[PDB]
Amino acid sequence: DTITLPCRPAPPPHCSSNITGLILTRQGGYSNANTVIFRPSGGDWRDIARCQIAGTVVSTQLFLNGSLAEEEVVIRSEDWRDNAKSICVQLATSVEIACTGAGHCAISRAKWANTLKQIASKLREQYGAKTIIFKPSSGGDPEFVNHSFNCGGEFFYCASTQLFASTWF
Amino acid sequence: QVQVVQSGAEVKKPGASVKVSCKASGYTFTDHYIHWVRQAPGQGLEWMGWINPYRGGTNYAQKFQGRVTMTRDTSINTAYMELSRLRFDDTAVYYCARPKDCSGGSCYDFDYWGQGTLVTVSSASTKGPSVFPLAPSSKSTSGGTAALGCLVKDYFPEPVTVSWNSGALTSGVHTFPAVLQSSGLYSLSSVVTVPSSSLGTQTYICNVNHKPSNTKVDKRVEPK
Amino acid sequence: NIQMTQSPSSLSASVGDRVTITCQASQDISNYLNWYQQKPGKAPKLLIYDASNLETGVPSRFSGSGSGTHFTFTISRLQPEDIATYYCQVYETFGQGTKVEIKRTVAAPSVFIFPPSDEQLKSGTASVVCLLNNFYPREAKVQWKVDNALQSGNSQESVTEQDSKDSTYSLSSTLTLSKADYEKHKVYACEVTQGTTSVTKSFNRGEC
Ligand SMILES: *[C@@H]1O[C@H](CO)[C@@H](O)[C@H](O)[C@H]1NC(C)=O
Ligand SMILES: *[C@@H]1O[C@H](CO)[C@@H](O)[C@H](O)[C@H]1NC(C)=O
Repeated sequence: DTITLPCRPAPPPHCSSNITGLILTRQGGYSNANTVIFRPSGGDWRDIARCQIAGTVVSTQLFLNGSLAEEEVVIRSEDWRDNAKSICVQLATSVEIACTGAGHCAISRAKWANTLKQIASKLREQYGAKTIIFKPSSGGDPEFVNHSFNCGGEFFYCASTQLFASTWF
Repeated sequence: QVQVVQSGAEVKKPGASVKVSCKASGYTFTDHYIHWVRQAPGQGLEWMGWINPYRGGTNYAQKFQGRVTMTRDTSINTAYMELSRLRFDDTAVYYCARPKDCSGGSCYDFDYWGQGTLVTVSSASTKGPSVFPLAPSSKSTSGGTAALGCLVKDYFPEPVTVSWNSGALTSGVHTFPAVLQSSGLYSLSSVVTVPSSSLGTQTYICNVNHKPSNTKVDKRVEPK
Repeated sequence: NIQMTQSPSSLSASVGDRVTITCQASQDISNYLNWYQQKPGKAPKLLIYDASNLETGVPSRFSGSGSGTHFTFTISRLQPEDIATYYCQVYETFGQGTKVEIKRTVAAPSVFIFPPSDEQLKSGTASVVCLLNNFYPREAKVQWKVDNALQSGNSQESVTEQDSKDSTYSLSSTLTLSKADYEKHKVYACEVTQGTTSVTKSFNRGEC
C-alpha cells in the first residue's frame, strides 16, 4: 500500500533516501472555514538552509538523509503569523522513499499518513484547534514546484502532488 | 534609486482575463518578494498574494486560489499578476508592492508601490475621448485672472490624465473627477486660472491621455 | 485569521491640532503594525513601520506607538497637505482606513460660465460648463436657468478632492443639450447659492 511518485529522470535504487523533515508555507488570506492550509514551501534555498536540518544531500520540499528530532515532530518558524516565513518540520521517525530505477520512488501510504497526522497535530498546537489541510505546491521553477534532489551529481524531480493533498481533522 | 512601474489601464470583458505587469529597478530584484494588493473604487485595500522572484514560489490569498497566477521574468526585473474569469466586482486599481528586505524583516512593510493599474470589467468597448476647448475671453476674466479649460467628453473606460503645456503649468489646475453620463461614457473637465495679461502672449495646451485606447489629444485653447 | 478594527472611519479637524487614529488587533501581533497614508488617486505611502519607526523622509509630526493588540497613530499638528485616508496593516490584513478632512473658514467661490465650443456644436451636442473655483464648505447649490426657466434634470455635478494647499473644494456643473434645444433659447445662467448670497453668471447664446 504505497504512494508511488513519478520522477524524471529515473532515480536508481541506490538514490533511495530517508525523509527526515520538510518545509511548508501557510496559505494566506482570510478563510471563513476554520481550516489552515499548508503547501510545500514557496521559498527557496535560503529558507531550506535556515531550518538547519539538512544533511549532505541537497533537496527541496522534503529533507532527505538529514537530522531527526529526538522524541516527536518539531516545527519552527521565525514568525508563525507571517505567511512569508517558511515553517520547518523535523520528523522524529524517518520515512523511507524507495526508488525503483524504472521511473518512480515510493513511500508507505500508512507511514506518510501517520507523519502528516503528527505534523498536523503540532500545527494545531500553533494555530488552534482547526482542521489542517495539506495542498500541492502553489508553483515555481522546476526544482521547487517538484520535490527535487541531487544524487551523485544528477538532479531528479519527483511530482509531490500525492504527498500534499489531504485533510486532517 | 528604486522604481516600480506598472502597465497601463485596461478594460476586459466578464469571463476574460487580465495580466498586469510590474517592473522594478534600482535594487536586487531577487531579494524582495513582490506582493499584489488591489483597491475597488472608493474601497479599502485587499491583498492578493506574493511571488518569490528568486525561485518562482507563490502564496495567494485563499479567496483568489484557482483564479490568479503570479509569475516573473528576472531577466527584466518584471513581475506579473494574471487574474482570470473576471467578474464585475473585480473592477479595481491593482498595485504591486515591494516590502523591505524579506530576511529578518517582516516582508510585509511595503516600502515602494507601483502607481497602480485600473482594470475595468465591462462589456462596452474602448472609446477615446472628444476634447473641446473651454476658451478664455473678457467674460471669463474676473480682476485680471482668466479661467480656461478643456472639456474631455465621451470616453471609456476610466481613466484619462490631463496636463497643461506638457506639465509646465500646474498651479490653479482643477481636473475634475470623471462623471458617468447616461450614455455609459465618461466625461470630465480640466480647468485652470491664469493672468489675463498672458492671454495674448502665452499659449495654452491641454494634453489628454487615454491609455486604454492608446490615444493622446493635445488641444490648443485659444482666447476668444 | 488576524482581524483588525480601525477607528474612527473619518474625522474632521482644523489645521494645526492633534489627530489620533487607533487600530485594535485581534491577537498579539507584537510590534508588527505598519501605517500608510493614501492621497486620492495615489499609491499608499509608508509612514510608520513596526509600529514605531519613522520611514525615512517622513516629517516628524507623524508618530506611531503601541504593542500587543492596541496601536496608535498620531499627527501632532495637522498640516494642510495631510488630507488623506490612513490605514494600519498587519501582515496581509489592512484596517478599514480613516479619512481625515480639514475644517476651515467659509470661502466664496469664484464663478465662471463657458458656452459650448463652436467645435462641439458641429457634432450635434451642446455642453455648457459652470465652474465654482476654490470654495468652502463642500455644500453648494447650483441651479441652471435658460431664459429664466429652471432646468432640473440635464446637468451633472463633479467635485474635486479637498485642496492640499488651502483646503478648498472646486465644483463643475455641466448642462448638456442637443444642438437643437440649445439654439432654441438665448440666455444661459447658472445660479450659485451659498447662504444668503446667490451669484448668477450668464451669457447670451450668440455673443462673446
Ligand atoms: C540517502 O541515503 C542512502 C543511504 O545511505 C543513500 O543510498 C542515498 O544515496 C542517499 N540519497 C541521496 C539522494 O543521495
Ligand atoms: C532508513 O533508515 C533505516 C534505519 O532507521 C535504515 O535501515 C535504512 O536503510 C534507511 N533507508 C534509506 C533508503 O536510507
